[PDB]
Amino acid sequence: CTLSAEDKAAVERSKMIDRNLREDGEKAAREVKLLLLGAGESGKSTIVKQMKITGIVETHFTFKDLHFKMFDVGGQRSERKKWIHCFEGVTAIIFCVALSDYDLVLAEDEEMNRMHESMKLFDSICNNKWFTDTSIILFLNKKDLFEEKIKKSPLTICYPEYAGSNTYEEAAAYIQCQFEDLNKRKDTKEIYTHFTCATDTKNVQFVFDAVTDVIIKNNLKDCGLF
Amino acid sequence: SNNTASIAQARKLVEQLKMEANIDRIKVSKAAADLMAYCEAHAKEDPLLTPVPASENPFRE
Amino acid sequence: SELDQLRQEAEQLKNQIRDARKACADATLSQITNNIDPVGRIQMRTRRTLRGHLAKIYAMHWGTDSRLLVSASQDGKLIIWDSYTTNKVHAIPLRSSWVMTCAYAPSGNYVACGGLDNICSIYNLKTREGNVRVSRELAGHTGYLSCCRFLDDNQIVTSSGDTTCALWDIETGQQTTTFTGHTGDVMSLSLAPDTRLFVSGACDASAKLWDVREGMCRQTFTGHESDINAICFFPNGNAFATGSDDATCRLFDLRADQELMTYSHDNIICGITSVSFSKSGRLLLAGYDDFNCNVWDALKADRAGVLAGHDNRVSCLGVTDDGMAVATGSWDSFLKIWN
Amino acid sequence: DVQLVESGGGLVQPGGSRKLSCSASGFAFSSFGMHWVRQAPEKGLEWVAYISSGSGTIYYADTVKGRFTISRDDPKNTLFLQMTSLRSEDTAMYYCVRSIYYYGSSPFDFWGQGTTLTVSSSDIVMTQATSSVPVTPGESVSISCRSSKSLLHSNGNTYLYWFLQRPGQSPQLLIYRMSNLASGVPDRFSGSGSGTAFTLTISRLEAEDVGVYYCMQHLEYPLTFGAGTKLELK
Amino acid sequence: CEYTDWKSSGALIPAIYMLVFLLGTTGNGLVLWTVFRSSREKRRSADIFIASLAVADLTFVVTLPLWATYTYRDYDWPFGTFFCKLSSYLIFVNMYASVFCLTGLSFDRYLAIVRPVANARLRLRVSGAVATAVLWVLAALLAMPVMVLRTTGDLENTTKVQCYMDYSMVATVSSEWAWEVGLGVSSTTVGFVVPFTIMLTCYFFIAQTIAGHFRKERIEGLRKRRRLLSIIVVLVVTFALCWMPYHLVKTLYMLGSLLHWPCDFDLFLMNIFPYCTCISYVNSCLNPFLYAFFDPRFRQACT
Amino acid sequence: QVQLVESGGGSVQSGGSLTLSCAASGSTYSSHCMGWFRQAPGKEREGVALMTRSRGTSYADSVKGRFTISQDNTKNILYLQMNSLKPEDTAMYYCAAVPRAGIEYSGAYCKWNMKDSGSWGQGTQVTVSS
Repeated sequence: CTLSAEDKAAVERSKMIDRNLREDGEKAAREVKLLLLGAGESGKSTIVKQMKITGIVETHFTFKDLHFKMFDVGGQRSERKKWIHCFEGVTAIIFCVALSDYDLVLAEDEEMNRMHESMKLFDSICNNKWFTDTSIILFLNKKDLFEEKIKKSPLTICYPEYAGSNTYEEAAAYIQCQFEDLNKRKDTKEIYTHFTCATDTKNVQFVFDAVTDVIIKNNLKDCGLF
Repeated sequence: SNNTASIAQARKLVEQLKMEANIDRIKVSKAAADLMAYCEAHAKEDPLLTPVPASENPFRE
Repeated sequence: SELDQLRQEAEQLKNQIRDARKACADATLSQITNNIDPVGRIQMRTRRTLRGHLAKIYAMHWGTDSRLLVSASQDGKLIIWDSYTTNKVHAIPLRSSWVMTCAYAPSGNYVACGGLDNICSIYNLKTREGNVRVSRELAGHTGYLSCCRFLDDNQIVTSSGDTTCALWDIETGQQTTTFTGHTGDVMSLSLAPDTRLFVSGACDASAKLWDVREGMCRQTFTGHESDINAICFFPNGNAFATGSDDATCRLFDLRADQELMTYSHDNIICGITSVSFSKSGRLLLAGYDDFNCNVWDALKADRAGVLAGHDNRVSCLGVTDDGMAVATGSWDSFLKIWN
Repeated sequence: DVQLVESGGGLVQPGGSRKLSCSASGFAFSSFGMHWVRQAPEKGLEWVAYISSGSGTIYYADTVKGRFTISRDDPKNTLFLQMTSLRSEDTAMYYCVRSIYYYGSSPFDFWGQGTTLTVSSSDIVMTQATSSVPVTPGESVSISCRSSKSLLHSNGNTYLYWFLQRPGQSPQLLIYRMSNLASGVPDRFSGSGSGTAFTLTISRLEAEDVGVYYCMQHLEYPLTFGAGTKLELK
Repeated sequence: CEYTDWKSSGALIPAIYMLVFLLGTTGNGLVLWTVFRSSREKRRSADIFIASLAVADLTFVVTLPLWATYTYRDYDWPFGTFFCKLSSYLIFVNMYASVFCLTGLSFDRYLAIVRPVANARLRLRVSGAVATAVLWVLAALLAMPVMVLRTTGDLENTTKVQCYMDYSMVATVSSEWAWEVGLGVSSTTVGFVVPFTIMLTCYFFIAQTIAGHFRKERIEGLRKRRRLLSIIVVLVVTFALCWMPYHLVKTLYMLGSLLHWPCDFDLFLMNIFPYCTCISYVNSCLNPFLYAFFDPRFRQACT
Repeated sequence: QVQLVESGGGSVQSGGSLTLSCAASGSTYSSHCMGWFRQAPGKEREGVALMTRSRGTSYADSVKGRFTISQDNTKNILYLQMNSLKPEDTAMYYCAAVPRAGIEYSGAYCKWNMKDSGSWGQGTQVTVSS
């Protein structure tokens, strides 16, 4: 054309940059983006450690030929609404709520219990306008201590409404139901709930199953099958 | 302690407010006149307010 | 108690500030400009569309030459474009992909980049190695880096999620000044043309005018109802405009330390993400969440233009040094040039 | 830091084939378009071949269009110039020049030590009418280069390049596209020109300022180097 | 076999023609208008595919009232000669476009469902409008001889002109039926035999993947598996129950032209053929309900 | 293309009966229907009976209700059982076959507008006495 020689060379550099951008975007396009959220030092460190074995912490792992990228924003300690829109395209949010928090009432000191602290945090995350279509992988980490905690103290001490009996199975079921029922968007997103522990090594398998299910459902919706 | 931290915060807030008070404020009419004068003076050199031809345009051309 | 006495003193000082500003207010900007002619229909047509980003553009800063331009997106890449030819000059991979601010040095030798990694990264564009390498990683902020602007090739001013706007020395990687005094996340930052003062807008619905040399905040500006996400100085360093989540962008002045005008529309109910002034300060361009940008008559508060060419919120917007072309960045992975 | 160590050459019979190899160094060989510039034992510079970044465009000279092949391998950072047919007029010492291309680039920056290939027995014209002028250190002097075709382009940038070849040293870029001084060159060198006829002025002369200066064009790819202008010391 | 045709072919055929025109126009118009509404919102990878199917359906049914009137006037075409050519070409173009768009959407679904890693890296182009454009151009080239050969001539001197297609323009009278058989075989093959195979293999792979992922162990999982398999099999069944009549009867007629089937069977074929065409339009009439309206996201976009 | 030969021509008095049969090769009701056309000596070739989609009993108005045609695809024969010979019925009967139009939307009609350029027989001069 009418371009200069150095001009054509620069445009060639532009095509090379475009090719590298497309290759790197395709590489990032097949990588599952996950968000770590928790009530604060509940089980996030333990779960990320068992799954592997001052800003965002990014943990990368591969399980059954699928690359993961979990972002931990525990150390942000700032206005969440200003950066929560960044993780709009996240495949799923891994929410870690401690079962041991039921008898713990030291959330933000005062007299408010950490179980309800995690409740309102979960409600805010699940009902976010940017998170209306993103599934949540709920994770209850203190299953190895919740048995003794519930055999030594009743669920009512945290739950004024009828908590049923005091056995571990129904206590965990009630906690799971009352953490699942804050979903105002039951039509679109699904709360994947799992009772984990320090000894639990199937957290990575459960995360793989949840993210694969979300991928299948997203593909079904895009294709119109849903 | 936390009470001492609150005392220090109140002291610094009071000092900051005093310093903010002790500056020479001007009149809003004068500030608006200055803004109008700048806009009229540099209006010609604004390619957006005053559209430029194709020759001057480095994007349209 | 003594705390109550100091609170009473603070309230008295706040009342003194308010009544001093009221005494200064004698004639509104609209009242003084009612006799001036209108701008008319400022129809800006998209002259260039920069494609190549594969994620949401979060920041964009024109170079001093008014031809080169850096953009930051959600994928960890900073692309430097030639706006005159739609050419990509450099593509810099990022250690952290979560960035909401990027800066171009007035000399063109360095490019800045920061975000949720809490680290301001300076990349050396002009190197004998032929590639762009990270010159220095400035760390020390306890919040997400929301803005960063170059004073010189060795000094940078950065605002973060914590209520601090640190001033850095690039060579030593040290905070020359912390610039504390805010009570919310600082979201915007505009260096004055003189480059000794700057205004930082935070989530506390207040913009504070700082002093780079003495490390102090001379003036605090209030009036906004909500978070301030965008700040921009007037072409002459005597006024600035703040974009907020209350769908209003207000023009604050430094001399009379009072809001001069409010640029709001009844139909507009979306927040303002980016605000920038055209050359001569007559036109104020505000990027909105309604997927389009509005050009405002800064002297008359009139919606004299709408740049509607984006499929998502206009995350960033800037005007060239010569004032020729404005640029818009959006979450649709496209950056557009208007003229 | 940056090095371009050439290999190959020497005494080879006329008609044979030799593969000149350039061992690149830490300057991101993948992002640079690399050239070959030859120098006869007592003559000027002449562009030979060129390969772009990624081996996209592969341009040669008229005299070596169907006989020379320039090829690159980004791994191992090595550039090749395979010469199939060898006349006795290819007894030049070849230079491997790196060149990057964007808006504010500085093409033809590093030139390489070079190697000598000894063999036994339209295109723009740069004249450089001044071939040898007496010059004393400390005196302001200027050089003149003239183009057959105007080097100004609609992009608004003249494409004249100035190189100073010190005695026994590879050419060093003084100014790329005129009035744009290179990196590591003193400010005493200034450009300026009038589209068709151009000048290069030196404010002060030193011990390292004596040499044979060349003017090059990049407007069209033939890349003609003018006959060098020699500065006789004292 | 001195039998011409069933009497109702001149009474009910125009009625069902008009009725299916009404239903197809209404459904296709509403789905296309809602697709135009939600194109910039849903940003579906196959929104262009359903939009092309809807516009093909509009252009398929618009000229159908011409045949309604033609059959109302027994077997006379009074609309015109060039109008006969235009209607026949439009209907054949829309025929090919509908089939090819259905199989293209099947291919899109397979690429985005079976393998969301590399099959998507090949789907990036079929998701763009270029795939629809090339499919439409290809369909137009296939239907070109319908335009080239369509005419209008009166037969048996009944002063009641029919919308037949001339052949002597390019083809010999002697091998004329051979040329017609070749054209019909090529049409049937390139329009159904291959594209239906792509559609069925794509949906079979999709069903395999869905069955492999979803299991009976989950109460919601089993119901969703049943619903997805049900819609997939309903889609393939509507295709293979709407397109067997027309193409199967035409291929049977072509075979009979070389197999000497009893004359009564031939008369029965030529009499049922308008019903076969009616079923052909009915396919496209219920296609939007089976493709777009079946989507809850499309439904909420409508509402 | 289609080869077809008439059979008949016997001399019959006025009011007689005879079956005129033309056997075709490569002419099926599906593809190539057949027709009957005459030649009185020094006359013009008029139709007798034509097998078309409309009517289907296209017997000539002169011979309506007296001649009887019969097309059989199984035995590729075209019977014409005429009735009541008249001296005017002396004719060289050309049996002719033309292809059938398309089914798509034409209606599977017999192109009798192309009969002249179609496939006529050799013609059989049926002799009639009085």
